[PDB]
Amino acid sequence: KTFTAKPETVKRDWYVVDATGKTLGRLATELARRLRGKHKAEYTPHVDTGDYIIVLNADKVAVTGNKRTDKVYYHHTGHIGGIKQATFEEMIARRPERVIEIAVKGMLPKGPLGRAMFRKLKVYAGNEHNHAAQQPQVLDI
Amino acid sequence: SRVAKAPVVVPAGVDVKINGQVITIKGKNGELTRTLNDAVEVKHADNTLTFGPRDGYADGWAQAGTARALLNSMVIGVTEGFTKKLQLVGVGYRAAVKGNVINLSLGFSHPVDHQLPAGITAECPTQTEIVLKGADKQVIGQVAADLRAYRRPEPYKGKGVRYADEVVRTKEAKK
Amino acid sequence: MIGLVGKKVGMTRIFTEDGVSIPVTVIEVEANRVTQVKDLANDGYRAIQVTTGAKKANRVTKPEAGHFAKAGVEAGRGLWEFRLAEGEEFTVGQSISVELFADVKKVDVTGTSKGKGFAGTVKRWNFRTQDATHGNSLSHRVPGSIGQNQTPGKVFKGKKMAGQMGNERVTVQSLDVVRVDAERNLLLVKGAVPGATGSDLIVKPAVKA
Amino acid sequence: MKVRASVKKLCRNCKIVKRDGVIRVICSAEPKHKQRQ
RNA sequence: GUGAAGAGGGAAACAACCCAGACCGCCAGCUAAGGUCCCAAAGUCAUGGUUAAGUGGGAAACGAUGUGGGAAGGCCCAGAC
RNA sequence: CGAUGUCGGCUCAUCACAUCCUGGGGCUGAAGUAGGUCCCAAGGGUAUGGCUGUUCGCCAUUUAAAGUGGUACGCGAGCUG
RNA sequence: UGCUGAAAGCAUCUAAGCACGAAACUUGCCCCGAGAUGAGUUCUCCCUGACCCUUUAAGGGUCCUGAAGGAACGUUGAAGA
Ligand SMILES: [Mg+2]
Ligand SMILES: [Mg+2]
Ligand SMILES: [Mg+2]
Ligand SMILES: [Mg+2]
Ligand SMILES: [Mg+2]
Ligand SMILES: [Mg+2]
Ligand SMILES: [Mg+2]
Ligand SMILES: [Mg+2]
Ligand SMILES: [Mg+2]
Ligand SMILES: [Mg+2]
Ligand SMILES: [Mg+2]
Ligand SMILES: [Mg+2]
Ligand SMILES: [Mg+2]
Ligand SMILES: [Mg+2]
Ligand SMILES: [Mg+2]
Ligand SMILES: [Mg+2]
Ligand SMILES: [Mg+2]
Ligand SMILES: [Mg+2]
Ligand SMILES: [Mg+2]
Ligand SMILES: [Mg+2]
Ligand SMILES: [Mg+2]
Ligand SMILES: [Mg+2]
Ligand SMILES: [Mg+2]
Ligand SMILES: [Mg+2]
Ligand SMILES: [Mg+2]
Ligand SMILES: [Mg+2]
Ligand SMILES: [Mg+2]
Ligand SMILES: [Mg+2]
Ligand SMILES: [Mg+2]
Ligand SMILES: [Mg+2]
Ligand SMILES: [Mg+2]
Ligand SMILES: [Mg+2]
Ligand SMILES: [Zn+2]
Repeated sequence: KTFTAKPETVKRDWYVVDATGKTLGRLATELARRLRGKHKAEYTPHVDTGDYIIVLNADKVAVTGNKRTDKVYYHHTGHIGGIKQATFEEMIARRPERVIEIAVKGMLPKGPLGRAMFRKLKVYAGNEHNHAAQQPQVLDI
Repeated sequence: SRVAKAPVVVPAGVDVKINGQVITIKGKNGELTRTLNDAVEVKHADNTLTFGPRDGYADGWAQAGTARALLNSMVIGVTEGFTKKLQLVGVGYRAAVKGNVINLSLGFSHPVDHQLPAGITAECPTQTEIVLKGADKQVIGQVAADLRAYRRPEPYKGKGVRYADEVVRTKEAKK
Repeated sequence: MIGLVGKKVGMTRIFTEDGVSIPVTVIEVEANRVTQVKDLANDGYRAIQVTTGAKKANRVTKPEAGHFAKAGVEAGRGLWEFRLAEGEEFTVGQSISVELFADVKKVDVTGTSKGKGFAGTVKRWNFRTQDATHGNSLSHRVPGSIGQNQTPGKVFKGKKMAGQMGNERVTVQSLDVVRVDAERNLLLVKGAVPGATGSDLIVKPAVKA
Repeated sequence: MKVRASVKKLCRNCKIVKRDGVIRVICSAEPKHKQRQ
């Protein structure tokens, strides 16, 4: 018989990471791994065994190349002409918290379980949080 | 290459402060400061500055030459100072100064008022000729470019703001 | 800038010695009392809420009565809110008057328009009408077509068709003020303001002018 | 500024330059020779 | 040769393309095509160079002091450029 | 083909740029107004009448301009025949 | 369109750096709008009584209590199928 994970008895820990000086494509992948629980032996496809991850200094994320001017983020409102276009620097200046969220949501599976995994990311834009009551552990990338 | 290898002499009465890669120069005209690219190294021989390309950078000699030229400009501006003259040409055109601003009537309905940075000193010895003095070269070049843009010298009669040392490729209208 | 809340009474005219009959919509702006001041520390923005008029003691609810008693203000007929700028301060017990617009020339009036009910396309979006003759059948006032055949094969979002027309908040800017009567608590504004007589309107200094 | 595909030198006072990844041709004595890719 | 009359894996989806021919069951293992950052299972594998265009991830005649090289040649410390 | 209803016209629009105007610029054999060519730019606007079933087209008179094309040569379970 | 400026001793708007620049873009003008499930913020108001039962718990039942407020009916509206 193969062991499975029960959502009631599973445990989740709190980790805090600073996104200063690291890349989106090499940080969001680790975040998705630790959100899906692929770093634990108790990994199961249908159970969210991941850990609650907090991200600090999302505006300090480092990106190489000319992506700061050529990295567009297309989306559609729903209307016929409701198409919008932005760039990396505009996103950082206006809504910096929505630059890690897009990457992690794209990397995570699509569905209710993926949304539940995404619900655990407490992405902030500074160097301080209000979740000190959870006693988080500092993590390196 | 050759420019970078050519050294920079700092004359008497000039004080140099080098913290990290940042460079600050003080003296007679004023104080200047400028940071350089992380692909160059600057050394002081107690009487002359030298520049060297660092390891791990392909475009090192070009950056060193640019830094040498910038430091030479800074030291000569601090010691003597940069100057530039504008020879306004055209009927009905004049110039005036009020403290640190420039007033012009370049054939416009409204008078043209232009501000100046804190390190620029202007003078109008003649109605059709003005002069400016400063410590930096890029600032005075930008100021002259703005003055030139106000009234571009036309290729038919030369009316407009033009440099006192440049030339105009004037033409003649057909019949 | 700090606006005020008034009650629309009707439209009329005012004559000038030059021989001009300027239209005007008289607005009755009573003593507008302060109920609460919101600061940047607690609420996150600088604003002030205003109460106008009077209400029945047997009709005002207990939470409203307590909120008014916290300030020391009688029970009005409603609550409005206005944002604040730098250099503008107030207290909780103040009662602003119509004299604030003494040096104001152009104002903006915001209010709920008059409800026209479920209106047709022609009345709602100023559409045109097909011919009433030459063979037309049951399509004298219909909007006609809505889209294209199987490309996209649907209806675009934001299409203009029939629906509710009225009972919505509209703002008219740059209306010229004619006169201010502090004794009668009256404001004279040239033009036409949205809403029927007796409605509540918000008069503010012009944002652009 | 004539914009075309093939850019070259016409007179002896022309300097071919590359700015922002675009090839340009500027002559110091003939405005007609100003070319762009 | 395949489909027709052929299931399965791969090319994101895909009758004919590649690997490969389903008697049935097993929560056993080994491979081919194809892949090993995440979706999605596997190297953020080691040494060696190229690219700075997101080239990779749609295309020509043609044009360019874009660079990474190979082999030569002219002129040149009586001084070249 | 055990039916996907067809040209033109009316209402209703939407998208694109190889742009008609407005916006900015380069060259001019651009003295100025007025012009010619080319680059960027779709935010907005982009005519009324006589003839013809006609799109197209001819003419009259305006307009800052009277755009090019796609949407089953858009739109008949919206109308017209 | 430029300023300074090397690779290329010069030159050069660019490779380091700086500045100007369109009705194009984001704001700025108006409206909707926390089911924005990431379901938000603030000022207020309201009931501060006892009993037993197994399945010992986000448990079941009894008496008393029925508040703030809302709902329903009626008069109705320049609100409205
Ligand atoms: Mg009504
Ligand atoms: Mg009609
Ligand atoms: Mg009939
Ligand atoms: Mg009829
Ligand atoms: Mg009939
Ligand atoms: Mg149809
Ligand atoms: Mg440019
Ligand atoms: Mg057959
Ligand atoms: Mg097969
Ligand atoms: Mg076979
Ligand atoms: Mg297959
Ligand atoms: Mg394919
Ligand atoms: Mg498949
Ligand atoms: Mg194996
Ligand atoms: Mg293999
Ligand atoms: Mg999937
Ligand atoms: Mg994996
Ligand atoms: Mg590696
Ligand atoms: Mg058929
Ligand atoms: Mg059928
Ligand atoms: Mg038929
Ligand atoms: Mg174009
Ligand atoms: Mg657009
Ligand atoms: Mg705009
Ligand atoms: Mg007739
Ligand atoms: Mg058709
Ligand atoms: Mg038809
Ligand atoms: Mg149909
Ligand atoms: Mg017939
Ligand atoms: Mg130079
Ligand atoms: Mg230069
Ligand atoms: Mg305008
Ligand atoms: Zn030339």
